Amino acid sequence: AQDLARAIKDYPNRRGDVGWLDFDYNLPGDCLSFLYYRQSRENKNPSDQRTSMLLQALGVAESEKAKNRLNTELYGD
Amino acid sequence: NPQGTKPNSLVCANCEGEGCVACSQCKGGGVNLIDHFNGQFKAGALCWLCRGKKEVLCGDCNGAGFIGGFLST
Amino acid sequence: QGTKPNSLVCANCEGEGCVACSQCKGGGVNLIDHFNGQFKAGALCWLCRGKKEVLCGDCNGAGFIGGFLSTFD
Amino acid sequence: QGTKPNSLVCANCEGEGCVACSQCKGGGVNLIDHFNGQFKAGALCWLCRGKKEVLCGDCNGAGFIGGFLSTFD
Amino acid sequence: VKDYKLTYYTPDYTPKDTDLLAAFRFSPQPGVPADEAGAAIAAESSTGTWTTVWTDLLTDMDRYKGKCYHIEPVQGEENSYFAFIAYPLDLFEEGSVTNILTSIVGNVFGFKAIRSLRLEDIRFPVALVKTFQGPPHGIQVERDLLNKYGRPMLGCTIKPKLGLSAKNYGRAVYECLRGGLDFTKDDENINSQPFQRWRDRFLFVADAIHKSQAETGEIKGHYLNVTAPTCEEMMKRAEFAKELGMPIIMHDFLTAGFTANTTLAKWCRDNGVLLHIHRAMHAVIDRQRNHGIHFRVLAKCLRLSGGDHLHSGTVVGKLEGDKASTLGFVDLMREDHIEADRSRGVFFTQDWASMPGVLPVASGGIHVWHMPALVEIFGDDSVLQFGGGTLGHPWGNAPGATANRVALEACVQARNEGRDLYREGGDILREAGKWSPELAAALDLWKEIKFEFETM
Amino acid sequence: VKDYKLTYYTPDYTPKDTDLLAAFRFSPQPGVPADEAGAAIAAESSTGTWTTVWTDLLTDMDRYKGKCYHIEPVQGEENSYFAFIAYPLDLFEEGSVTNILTSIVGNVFGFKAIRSLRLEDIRFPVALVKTFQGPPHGIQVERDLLNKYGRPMLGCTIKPKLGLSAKNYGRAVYECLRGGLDFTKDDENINSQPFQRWRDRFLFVADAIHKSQAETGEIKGHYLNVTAPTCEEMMKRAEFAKELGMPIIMHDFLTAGFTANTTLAKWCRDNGVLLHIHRAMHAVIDRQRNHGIHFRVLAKCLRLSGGDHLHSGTVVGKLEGDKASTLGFVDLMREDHIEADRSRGVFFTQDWASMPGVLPVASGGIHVWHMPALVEIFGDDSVLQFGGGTLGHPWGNAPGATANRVALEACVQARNEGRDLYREGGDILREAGKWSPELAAALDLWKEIKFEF
Amino acid sequence: VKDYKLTYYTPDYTPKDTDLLAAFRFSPQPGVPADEAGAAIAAESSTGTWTTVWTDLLTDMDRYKGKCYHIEPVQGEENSYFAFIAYPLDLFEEGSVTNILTSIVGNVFGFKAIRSLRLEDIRFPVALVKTFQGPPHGIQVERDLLNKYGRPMLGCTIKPKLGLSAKNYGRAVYECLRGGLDFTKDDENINSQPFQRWRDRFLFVADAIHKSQAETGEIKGHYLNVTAPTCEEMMKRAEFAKELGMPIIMHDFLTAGFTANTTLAKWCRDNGVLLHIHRAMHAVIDRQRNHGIHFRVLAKCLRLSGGDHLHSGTVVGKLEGDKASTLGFVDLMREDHIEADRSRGVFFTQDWASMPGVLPVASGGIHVWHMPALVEIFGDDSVLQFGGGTLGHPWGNAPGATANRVALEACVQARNEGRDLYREGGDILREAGKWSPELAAALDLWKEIKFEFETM
Repeated sequence: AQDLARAIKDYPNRRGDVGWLDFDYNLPGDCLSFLYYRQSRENKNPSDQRTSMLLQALGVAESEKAKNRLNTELYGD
Repeated sequence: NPQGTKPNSLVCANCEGEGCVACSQCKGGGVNLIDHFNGQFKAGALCWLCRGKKEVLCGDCNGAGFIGGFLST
Repeated sequence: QGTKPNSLVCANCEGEGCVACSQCKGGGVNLIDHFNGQFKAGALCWLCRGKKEVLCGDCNGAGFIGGFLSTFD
Repeated sequence: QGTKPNSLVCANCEGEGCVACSQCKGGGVNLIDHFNGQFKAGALCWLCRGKKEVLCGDCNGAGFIGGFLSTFD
Repeated sequence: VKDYKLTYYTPDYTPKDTDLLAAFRFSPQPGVPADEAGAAIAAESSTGTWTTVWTDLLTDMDRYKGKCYHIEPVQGEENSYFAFIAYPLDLFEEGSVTNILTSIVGNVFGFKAIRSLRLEDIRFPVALVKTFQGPPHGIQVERDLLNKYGRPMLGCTIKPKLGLSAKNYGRAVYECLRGGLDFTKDDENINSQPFQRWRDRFLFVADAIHKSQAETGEIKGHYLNVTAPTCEEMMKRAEFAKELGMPIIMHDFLTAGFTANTTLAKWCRDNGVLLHIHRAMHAVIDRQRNHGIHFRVLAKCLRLSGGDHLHSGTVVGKLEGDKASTLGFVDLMREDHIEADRSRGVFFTQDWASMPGVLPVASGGIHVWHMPALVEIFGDDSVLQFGGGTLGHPWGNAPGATANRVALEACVQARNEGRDLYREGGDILREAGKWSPELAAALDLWKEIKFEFETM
Repeated sequence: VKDYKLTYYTPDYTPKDTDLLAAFRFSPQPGVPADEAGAAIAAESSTGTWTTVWTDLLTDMDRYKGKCYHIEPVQGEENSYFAFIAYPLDLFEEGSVTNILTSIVGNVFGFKAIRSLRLEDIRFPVALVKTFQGPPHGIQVERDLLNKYGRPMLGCTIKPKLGLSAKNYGRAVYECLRGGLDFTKDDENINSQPFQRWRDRFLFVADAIHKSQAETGEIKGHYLNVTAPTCEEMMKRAEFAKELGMPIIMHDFLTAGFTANTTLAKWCRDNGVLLHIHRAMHAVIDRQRNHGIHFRVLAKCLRLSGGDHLHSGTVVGKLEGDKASTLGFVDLMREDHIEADRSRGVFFTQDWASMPGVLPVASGGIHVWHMPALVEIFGDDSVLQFGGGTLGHPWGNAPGATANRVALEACVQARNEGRDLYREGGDILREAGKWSPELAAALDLWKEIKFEF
Repeated sequence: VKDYKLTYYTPDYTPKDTDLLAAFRFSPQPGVPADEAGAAIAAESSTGTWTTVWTDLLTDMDRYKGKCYHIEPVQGEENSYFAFIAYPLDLFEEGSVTNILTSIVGNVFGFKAIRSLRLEDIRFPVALVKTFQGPPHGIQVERDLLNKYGRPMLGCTIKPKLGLSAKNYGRAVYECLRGGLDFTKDDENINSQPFQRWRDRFLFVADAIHKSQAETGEIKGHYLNVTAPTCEEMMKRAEFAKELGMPIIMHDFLTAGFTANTTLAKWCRDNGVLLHIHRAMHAVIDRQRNHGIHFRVLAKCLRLSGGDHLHSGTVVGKLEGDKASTLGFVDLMREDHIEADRSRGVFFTQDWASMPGVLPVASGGIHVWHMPALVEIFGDDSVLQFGGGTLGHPWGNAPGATANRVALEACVQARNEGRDLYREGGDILREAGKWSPELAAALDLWKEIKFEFETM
């Protein structure tokens, strides 16, 4: 709950980023998914440490643009 | 040494591992069926034993969920 | 080693611990002049210097076979 | 010193740190008998005693030009 | 030595009153007699020879030698014997338990011709008892310091909870002590660990003790655990605990050793605190019935080294094959003269020379329906620890303490008037649980036990 | 939430690099399964509950509990299994090994639903290895302190210790050390008995050391037993042994405890003394296979708390498996990184983070005919203690010393040439004994040629 | 070394979890590549050679060697790069910050071929974190000792006065503490100087603390400055301050050093006082953006060495280019696991192994109209120092404290119910400043700020 609230409050001040407007604001799962996705992107190709965080992000998102974007990322260009 | 279902390391049968169990004297509203002279819970809304929480610890395992060596705590 | 039915007792010395010197055979004098010449025949036995006994090698004088203390090996 | 585009790498040894001995030219034997006579021709090189290398003077063996640690000067 | 009777197995020998006797139960390898094995156990615990090739030059012989004076077979078991052997008094240092241990059980337990070896008892002469200090205070002084007469004392460990903040720890201790208990015990795994360092725990526990004792009117305590990595750290914890004004501390005498326990007992004797000993890591030594060191030996060594309370384990759930042994070594550490009786495990007659006694602590998953039994079995001089039977009351910490207090006083007051506690335990508790809701709730949560047909 | 799950047997859980792993071999009562017994061992040695009715007071647990994660069975034996358990790092405090012992092997051994339980190995993370002091000196530092390179060291134990006055004790020590030995050892159960007090013995032993040192030209030593009844007396004995100028002392870490051993190790580091650890009273704990604590666990705990030498017992006459086991943990006392090889008892991969080593000591009445074997099994990083193999020579103590010395250096030289020590051991010993009378007397006395297949 | 890739710049190398990583931002001289400058920074921080002419005789090398495993360019700036290099664990002493500093930044900052060098971050492994002690108490214990839950704490330095007697000092401290503040801080230039020696100051401050705390009912404090010329003088001041019963002391960790700060932190841990660290003389090291040591490195080194409060500076008046960095570093010293994120300046993922946190102190010319912002930027785990916003109230010292207290409680009470603190700061304060003349007067002179369009 603490990390969820912190991610929700951190979301607004990332106005410019990679794929920011594909995660909506009025859903908590998508805020948390954006946190995980941005934390994973701060890495290089898999190394089994980026894929873990992408799979964590996919297990909590609840929109559809979030889902097809994270699928574009984790599985196939 | 209660064992739930088939023999195991005595997961206590009285609760089947729940540790907590439903309290005996509250039905639905955590109400007290019992009426007693003290009257604190006699009137109705609050169950005397669990004070409305609707569960207690299991008496056989004391909430541990298993017996064997650790009947204790 | 050991005598068998009573395993502990040494079989080479039968518990004596000391044994007759195997070089001079208990005589206390050298049978032959040594090649080095330090020890000469009919003077003193080279190994025991006349005492006519040594410690038994198997038990190192303990009379014990397999004791944790003494000849544990 | 240094090679220029890559300034740090030593220019005299090209990073080797050690270099062929300049006295015996890597032969390990003295070219000439010394005036003192302690060192003689065809025996051992006076400077390196046969090892056929020394440390490069410019970098004192570091392969570094201008390093604060080693050859700071 | 040879067919000559080994000079170590001397059955015609009767021991002096200044000899340390020891009784081993051994089982030998196939093809080895019993007498030879007895004499070999006698020779391993001392000079490791049967002959005189080393140990005789002028007179150095027959003075530092452990004769073996009795061997008999165990009834029931086959290929299993008792060997009684007897050591002189000049082999042992004056005032050291480490030396006695490392001289008896030093390297005999690794003898190859023996299949298994157990040390069942031991007898210290009075001449050796009087060189040790003993418990700091004892039973009578320990009862007079706290001013608790008649009844046994109550305590409540806080074991299930883990990771507690120091302040919530102090809070739970306060709620227990205020409700009507006497002591309270730290979990024995709790030392200074990153979630709860020691000085904060000591501070908040001391504050709780002062508050509850001031607003109740009697003397309360809390066993603070001073087990440490070094002699310096341990003495530092103990000094700080005395500064705050604490009556009692705690220690672990098997993982920390006997040197540290002796040091701490001398400090406690100088500075006037009581010492509670916690037997941890003991089943590693005395669980299997065919190898190790039975626990009554360690109880004696602790009465010698130092300690006022000792964990001895309950007997409510055992048969008379082990209830007997536990009652035996509970008498071995309270009285002053114990006569030899093999049914209760006591092998030798031991006289303690007016050294004080220790106090047995009965613990581990007990609740109110056991209080009738424990009261008579262990007697007035016992401490009763309630792990879960207190903290789990349906509505709090203080009510659970009140319930246990009421039950205890009911049982003891009833025993004073001649009523039986085997026939009339349940009805005593039920008659008491009528003018108090706490005891009623407690009786309803747990379940009656019905010891046996009508007694025991 | 129901316990059919057991929430403690997590077979897919992989353990972190900051978890302390433990491997038990247990055998359960008739009628109890294996995985339940593994979960029960994990719960007994932690918060003793499977449920969450206490710990979940305010959403805070599942980080102070161990969890079983592998319950393979044992080959050959039936009704006995292995159980691996992983404990978090924030359960133990730093620098304290009593806390580790109390937290793992506390009450678990008293569990009722198992017949027998033994603790076979343990793995300390580097995060936890780095907070202990370790050996005071190590191996390199002590070879440099004593100035002895390229061969084992030689020691003798004094067997007619009882009823021997302090001065005759000193004279025997002088005779042995003068012949060519390096160390003499004080018997384990000689502290302060009325026939021979300790100050009166430290005096004469120091005198003998000083005399022989100069004449031999070698740095000599005698392990002086400082095991005392209290912390105070122990410290007094150690301070006096330092004032005299002694280079090494002795202790018993299983009767005196771990608190006293850690205190002594810190003192010895601060004051430049070496420490030799004697392992009395060990078979009480680790002889029988069914129950106890295997000795390699105690060797690891010792390397952590402190100690420079450690008794380990000969390996010449063990059969196999039981022999390859011993060699196993010798490598857990000298090597810094040890890979998992279950054939040699090592269960987990252990990395020691550049903490010094410990020196094995082989003891047990060995004689000269054993010199080849030992010299090639333990290598050159060890001490060899001789009992009757030195004091029983027909000529005296100094001849026995020179005999053992000659045999050892002969074996070492041939090994340098590459002659196989085991194959040519009888031959190597025979040729050396030709120009030396002492070695010839010894060869004959100890008739045990000890055939080598 | 040569065209051979230098044996120090190994881009295919991935570091182990027991390596200390460091990230430098460097700018090289004209005519020097980037890879060679990276490898040279790697060779200067360790053995100062590229070759093996010294450091290879038998084995002793290629271990104590700082490989450089990454180099990249900085975005925006030209001729400016980031170099990530990685040191082994065997180079560093166990428990010493001095050694880590003098091994990393020892003599690399004087390299000639580099035009400028900055140390931006650092990553300690867990194996090294666990050999230091850390803060004496932390956040939770420090909150439990004082019994202040929910809100952030208030304090008021007495800065502009200098040359006051000791008694008037005690008087002002009393007026401030009685009115409703919690702490009060000494000016950091105040040591024993001829107009005001230290023992007199300590005496009168202690008397004021006792009076106000007795007649108010909660726990008050005052950061006494124990910075001294020597280890002896400093320990003497600290012992006397403990004797009077003071909860908290103060120190300067950059002019006094790290040896004195470690010593004082161990004393505070033994004796149970809290330590407040004051960062003075820091802009000498970390102001210019192209040379020095960024401050987050020193914040980490202080969390390791010891300290409970730390000055971090406000963010009310910065842009998101530096507000981000300050928030990033603030999280680096409160939490327990921080993920790599370059927008907030965190370069590496740092895990703190359940070591406690420190507490950020926000100070320097702030007044009531800032209270809405601070309360929701720092959260409620922080301390707020009011230099002039308290002592300058139109009619005294105690009314100013009352005004600040009222404003703080209004803002926090409002925050919990869900009301925004960016849209509704001003009207919250105005609605609160209606039943209290003090807050009305304070709102009068101090002006509203109007952060931005409507938020941030």
